[PDB]
Amino acid sequence: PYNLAYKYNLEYSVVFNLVLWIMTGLALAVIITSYNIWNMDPGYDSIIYRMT
Amino acid sequence: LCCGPKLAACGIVLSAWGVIMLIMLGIFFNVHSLIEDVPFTEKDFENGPQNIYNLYEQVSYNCFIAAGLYLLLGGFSFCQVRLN
Amino acid sequence: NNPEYSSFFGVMGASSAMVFSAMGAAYGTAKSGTGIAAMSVMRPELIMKSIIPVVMAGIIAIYGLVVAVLIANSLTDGITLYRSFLQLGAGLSVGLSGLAAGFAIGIVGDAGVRGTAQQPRLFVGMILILIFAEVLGLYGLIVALILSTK
Amino acid sequence: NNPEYSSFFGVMGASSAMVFSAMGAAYGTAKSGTGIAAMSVMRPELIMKSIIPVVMAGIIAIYGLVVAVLIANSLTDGITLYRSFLQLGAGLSVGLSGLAAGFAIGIVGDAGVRGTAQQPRLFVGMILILIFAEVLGLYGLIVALILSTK
Amino acid sequence: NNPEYSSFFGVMGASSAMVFSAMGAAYGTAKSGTGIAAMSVMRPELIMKSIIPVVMAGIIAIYGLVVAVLIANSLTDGITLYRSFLQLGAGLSVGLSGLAAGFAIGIVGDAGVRGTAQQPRLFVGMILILIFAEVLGLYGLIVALILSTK
Amino acid sequence: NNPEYSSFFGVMGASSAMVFSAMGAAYGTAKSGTGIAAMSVMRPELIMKSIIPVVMAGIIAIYGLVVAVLIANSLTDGITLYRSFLQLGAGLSVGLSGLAAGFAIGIVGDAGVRGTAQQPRLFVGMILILIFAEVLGLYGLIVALILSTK
Amino acid sequence: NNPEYSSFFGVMGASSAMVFSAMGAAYGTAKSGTGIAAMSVMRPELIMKSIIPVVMAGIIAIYGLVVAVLIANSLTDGITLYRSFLQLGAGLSVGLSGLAAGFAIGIVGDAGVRGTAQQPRLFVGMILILIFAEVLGLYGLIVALILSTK
Amino acid sequence: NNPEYSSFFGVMGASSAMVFSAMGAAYGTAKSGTGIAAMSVMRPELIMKSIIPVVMAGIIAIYGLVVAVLIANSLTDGITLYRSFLQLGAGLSVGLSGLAAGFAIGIVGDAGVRGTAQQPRLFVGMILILIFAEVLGLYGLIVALILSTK
Amino acid sequence: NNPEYSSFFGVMGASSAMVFSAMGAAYGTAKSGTGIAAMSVMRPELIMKSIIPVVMAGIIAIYGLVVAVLIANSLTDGITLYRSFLQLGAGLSVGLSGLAAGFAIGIVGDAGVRGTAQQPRLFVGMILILIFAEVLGLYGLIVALILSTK
Amino acid sequence: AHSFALPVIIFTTFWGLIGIAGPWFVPKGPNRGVIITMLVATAVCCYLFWLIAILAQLNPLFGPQLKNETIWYVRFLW
Amino acid sequence: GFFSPGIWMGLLTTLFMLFIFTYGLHMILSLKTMDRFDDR
Amino acid sequence: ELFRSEEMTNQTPPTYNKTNKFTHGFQNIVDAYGIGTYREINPAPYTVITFPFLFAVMFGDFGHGILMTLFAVWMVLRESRILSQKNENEMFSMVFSGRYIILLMGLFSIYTGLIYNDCFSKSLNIFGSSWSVRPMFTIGNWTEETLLGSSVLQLNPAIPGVFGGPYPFGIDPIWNIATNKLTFLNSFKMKMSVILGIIHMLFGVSLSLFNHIYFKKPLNIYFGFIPEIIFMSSLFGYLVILIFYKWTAYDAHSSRNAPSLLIHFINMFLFSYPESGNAMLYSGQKGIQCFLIVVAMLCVPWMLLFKPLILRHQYLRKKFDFGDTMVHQAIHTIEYCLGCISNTASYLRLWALSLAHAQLSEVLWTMVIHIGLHVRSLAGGLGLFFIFAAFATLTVAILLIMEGLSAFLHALRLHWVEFQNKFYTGTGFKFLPFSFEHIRE
Repeated sequence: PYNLAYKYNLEYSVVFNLVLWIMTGLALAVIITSYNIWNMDPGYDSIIYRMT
Repeated sequence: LCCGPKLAACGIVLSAWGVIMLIMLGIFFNVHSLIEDVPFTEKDFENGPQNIYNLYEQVSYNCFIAAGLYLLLGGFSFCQVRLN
Repeated sequence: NNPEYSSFFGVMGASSAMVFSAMGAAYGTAKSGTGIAAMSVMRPELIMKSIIPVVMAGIIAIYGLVVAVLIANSLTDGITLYRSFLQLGAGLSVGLSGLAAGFAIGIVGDAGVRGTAQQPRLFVGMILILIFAEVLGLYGLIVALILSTK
Repeated sequence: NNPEYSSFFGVMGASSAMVFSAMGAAYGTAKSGTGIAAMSVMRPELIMKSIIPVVMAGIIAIYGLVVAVLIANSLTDGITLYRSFLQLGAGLSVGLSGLAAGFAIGIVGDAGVRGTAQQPRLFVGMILILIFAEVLGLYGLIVALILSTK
Repeated sequence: NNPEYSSFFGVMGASSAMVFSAMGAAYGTAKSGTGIAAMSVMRPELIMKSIIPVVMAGIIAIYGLVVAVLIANSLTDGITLYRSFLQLGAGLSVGLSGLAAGFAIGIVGDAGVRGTAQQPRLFVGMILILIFAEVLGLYGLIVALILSTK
Repeated sequence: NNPEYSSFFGVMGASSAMVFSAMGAAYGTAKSGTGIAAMSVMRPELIMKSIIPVVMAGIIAIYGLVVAVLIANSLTDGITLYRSFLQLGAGLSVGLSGLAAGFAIGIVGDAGVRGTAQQPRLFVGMILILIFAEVLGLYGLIVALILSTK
Repeated sequence: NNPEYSSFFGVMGASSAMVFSAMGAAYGTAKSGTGIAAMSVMRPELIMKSIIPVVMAGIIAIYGLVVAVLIANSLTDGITLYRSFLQLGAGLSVGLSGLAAGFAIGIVGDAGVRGTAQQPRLFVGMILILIFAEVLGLYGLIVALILSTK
Repeated sequence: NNPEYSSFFGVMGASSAMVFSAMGAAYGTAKSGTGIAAMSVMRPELIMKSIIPVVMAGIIAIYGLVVAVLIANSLTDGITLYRSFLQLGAGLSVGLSGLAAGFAIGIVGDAGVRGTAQQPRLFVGMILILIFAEVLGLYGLIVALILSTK
Repeated sequence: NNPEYSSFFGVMGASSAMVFSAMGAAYGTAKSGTGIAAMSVMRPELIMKSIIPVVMAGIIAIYGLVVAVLIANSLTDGITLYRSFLQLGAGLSVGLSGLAAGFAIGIVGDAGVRGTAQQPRLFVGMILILIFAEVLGLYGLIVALILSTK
Repeated sequence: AHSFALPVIIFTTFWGLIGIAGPWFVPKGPNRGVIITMLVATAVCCYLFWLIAILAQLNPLFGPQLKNETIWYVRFLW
Repeated sequence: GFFSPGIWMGLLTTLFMLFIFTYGLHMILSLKTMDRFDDR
Repeated sequence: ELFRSEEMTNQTPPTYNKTNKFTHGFQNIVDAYGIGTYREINPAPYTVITFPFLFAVMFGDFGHGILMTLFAVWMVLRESRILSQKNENEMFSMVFSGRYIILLMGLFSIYTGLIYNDCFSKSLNIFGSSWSVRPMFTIGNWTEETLLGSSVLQLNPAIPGVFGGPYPFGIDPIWNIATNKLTFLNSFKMKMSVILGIIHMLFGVSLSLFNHIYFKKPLNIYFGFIPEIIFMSSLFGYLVILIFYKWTAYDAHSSRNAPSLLIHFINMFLFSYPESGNAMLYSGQKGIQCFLIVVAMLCVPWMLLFKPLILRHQYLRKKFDFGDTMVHQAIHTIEYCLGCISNTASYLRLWALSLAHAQLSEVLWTMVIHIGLHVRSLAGGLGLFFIFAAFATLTVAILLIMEGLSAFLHALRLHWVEFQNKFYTGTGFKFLPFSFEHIRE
């Protein structure tokens, strides 16, 4: 219809800026936390030397 | 052939289970000519309910054929265990 | 009158639940299986009991299925956005919580299975530890159920 | 009058409260479990005392569960955004604070349990240290509750 | 009537299902082959039985093949957009879930075959654990089938 | 007349203060607890003196609780934004400063506690040094209190 | 009527197909050559037969060559966009799937050839495993072909 | 007439001045305390003298406190931006400068304390080098203060 | 009607064809030369018949040169964009495919020459393997030739 | 068509007699205590589960969503 | 639009000070204590 | 009269439970968790039914119930030949030793599968399916809907005046062919899991009363049992009542703004009573919800600190580590209250696995055996043979083994964690008399 615009969010830059960096920081926090847990060091001692 | 009685014994169990399931399934298709409701109907479906009954009859026949093969399988596997 | 592509977020929810849950369960299984393979060489008689970490870990994938389906059951075109975010949050909640639980189960399973062969008295302690790790996956489900139905 | 997308913030809060606190408890439990296995093989008589770090870890996850539910039960479509922001902050406050508590609980549990194996007098000091980590988790809960009801 | 680019999401789905599942199967196969090659030195009699982990990987790849075809056959030019997103969700769900399964298959297969070489009684335990991982991949298929048909 | 979404920054402040302070106290606690477990295994008579590092870490956490609450009780819906930036500054100032203090407490605690057992005359020096770390945490609180009411 | 740039996605498909498939074959070739060189010192006999993993790698590259040509032949200026996206999907599907297959061929061939030098009975097992990886590559081709003509 | 957000840059200056200086002093203290703990075991008579590196680290923190407060007391609502960036510059100027000085104090102090125990004639040299480090932090303060009124 | 952003895509094709192919040939040359130098210590009589991996590397560079020239000769001002994307695809296709071949040439050359030194029977095998890598590079040229004239 | 009352009567009597009268007709052997425990526990567990299944289907809020071919098939089947 | 003069200027200054924080924290994290003490 | 250990003749005696060929296996899976306190209430007589029942709920599939039952029967029928032999494979020995446990699991799996009305994802229509009368559907303003139907579903309305009536036994078969099975039956399983879990938990608590009576600990019932059972009842039994209430209180006539039980449950705990937005289940509910939560909170002091206070009173009246006793009792209360919340949710395992099994079965059916059917006669018959064999193989490999194992373990885990921990406390020693048992060895 008449090549009308779809109303591309007034104040878009605000929602956009907020959501982008909020989800990026939170996503990274999860990635880093997951990394640290993924590679948890059990000590590789006590019984591990014998089981290996 | 012997093939090992452990594997012939498995065939007997599969064959017996199959014959039971295939006969019962074929009956269900023949009676409710249904819950499964998957006889591969035509897309060009006309106002002919009798066409659905005929499809199920075909499915039922196929079920008894498969059972026949399991009956033959059970026979062969049975003699293997007895000879082994 | 609803926003366009409002299902986009809800669809990611249903998928994210299954995807992260599979990641968690896969990690738990992989670590538990490694401990079992090393352990059972010395005491094969424990190979049956030692499976528990793996069996319990499977619950995470189940939780993913449960939520992923629960969300999928509520996906339509005319979604008011609000409900879509709720579905996305529920999907992530159970998925990432199941991921955390998967890590917990795997790490303790490896140590538990190896320790049990060294000391069978560890069995009771191993079970208790595994439970708490599983509870974490349960908590994920609880939030997803409350949120996805709000 | 309500800005669409507003619910996104609060919804991420409800999830974050559970997800981050779950990772904390997952670390705490997993790290303690390894230390427990080491102790128990050396001496199983303490197996029912070295479990405490794990119970504490679970309580942290509960802190997050409580907030996640409070936020989820506080979501609406006609959200005023202000409350949505408070919900996001509240969820993160308890989630990330519990996350820090989870690491604190795990590290000291492993060290304390392994030490206790050699020195039974270490038990009391271990508990006191564990108490500080549980308190660290609670502080997050307190702030999150203040914000979510503000 | 719908937005241009509406088909893009569905196309990514069909590709995602196949590619991620192949990645998982390839990983599982590579790790299994490595352990088997070494295992053959101790016990060549197990060369035939030890193939199973590799078959498990293969099935993961099929899961992906099935969904990728279903999406490709279902995707049209005049797509409803809503359905396009579901196809992407289904594609990612099965693909990434199969990918996780793939790692579990590889790690468990390698550790299992190596442990089996030392102790043949572990063979049955290896197979059981592998069954759980293959089922975890199937979990992905189930959700994908629900989404792609909704 | 007041800008929209103005509350966001102040809310992040309240949460940041608590989270970063908990991170600091958590690190300091974990590092001290490790040193305590390693130290007091040989000299349990010091177990009730080596706890202090941990208490000071807890003070870092309180600093954060005091500001996080002070900020939360200062928030409303119609915030002039100016006030929010002030709240964000106060939140970060105490939070990140406490975090730095946490590292100082942790590193000095571990080194001091183990050293103290080797040389009991070190105890007083350890406390004095840890006192500077608590002062570093307080400086952050001082600025945060100045900003939060500005 | 379609965007003048709509042809971009298709040609990226044709390129991606060839580039990723060649990368897979190149990796598999490099890994096999390394293992073969070491094996060849141990014993001449197997040099001839040990080439096979490299041939399989080559087939992966052909898989990609076939799709890249099919896309290039079908790609036009007045493209339907829909078809272009399909070509991008087909390109990525075969390319990335072949890439995954290339790693499987590489790792399995290397381990297989090195093992076979010690146990000639492994040769048959090695081929069977490599067969599954070639089949995984074919799967990528199948989907790409379906998408290319769809 | 005031560009909105004008207050945002200023308050970050106060934050940076305190946070970065605290980080520097915290590191400086941590290194000094570690060196003191290692040294003091063998030569406890040097404990009192060895504290100096820690005090200077503390002074670095004070410079930051001075600027952070000076900026905080200089904030208003109708900030003309020009003033805001001046305050941000002053904050960063003392922050990074104090941060760098804290590192120099920590690293040098650690070596100095250890060296002094081995050779007391180095004590004066330790102090001289460390004074320079503090003078660098002072520099940061001096310019940061000058800029605050320009 | 020609879009002014097209002469860039085109020329980047010609550049990519040369640059990536030179990178591949350079890598293959660097690795082959290193292996040759080490080989020459024991078997100097093989020096001349060990250059082949380097010649092959050069052929990869030519593959790129030829396409880069063909595109460069085809570049004009009034480009219909379609042609530009074909030039970009053709450039990347041959360049990146040659790059992949360069790694295969390099790794196989190094391992092959070092092996040949001890097992002269490896030489035919080294050549067969390296022939496959050159064929992989040619595949890139084939697609580029198809695209550049389409 | 069905009523709810009759199912309840028939299955409550069935499981009731088992859990109520069953223990009256038990051997005097060493397993008497075990047999009675099983009889009652079984009747309670089984009855409860069924009772839930039937009650959950009363006063339904919505019916099923059936496919068009399925709807047709049923029209001419039942 | 995606960005405003306000938002952007904020991000530009934020990154510079974020890099400073990253630098400081980096060296703080890469900070170890002693394995053992020298002597009695 | 509860089963307890046998009397022994001032040191801790061993725990002796007399078992036989049937009950021995059940006692062992109890002992695997721990040996009960001397004269503790033996959970095994209730495990015999409780555990297989919970399994059947998790494994409620008629067709697999048959397979599972037949396996157990085979083992028993060959008992004499398998037992009087060597069985070096511990996996076969293990399932053999549990053959009587499995037998029951099969028998209950059949019972539950029939109520679930799922036999390999197939329903069992007894010609009693009267959910709706399609002829009357068309009367209700549905004329030639099968024209648009070609592209749509159309949901069958409630309360059209011509539909209704419960299915005599189990879930009406009609839902097995619906596209929304996954909501109608999913809700049932969720609510059922809660109902069964909470009721079972209350039983576990009730048992603790008999034990506290046996050991003459008035304090453990005046400050323990009573506030503990009230606490759990007031929170979780209330929920159970409301679930049944809704099913019988509201019809489709009130489907719009029909109360949501989950939201009222949360609002209950929080004393959240909005003026509007949520309809109440019944008049006066607000007063009841508030009362019950207050009571639950008032239950805490009793179990929390009143016991150590009276012990301190009696101690000083007679004149005992008061501090440690207060801490121990506080821990009990904390774990009890938080456990009640977590334990109730734990029983979501029943739903979670039941759902998974049905979904794995459905996909195995749909993506395998469906392919065995074809419009071509001979090709269909021959293919169905080979396809079924694959279907049979996967059916066992995935469901009969693996999921059966998951259901076994999770049902057992519920037994150990939620049930036993309400009454089965403490430890004892295993009774190891001198006897000539090792005849076969």
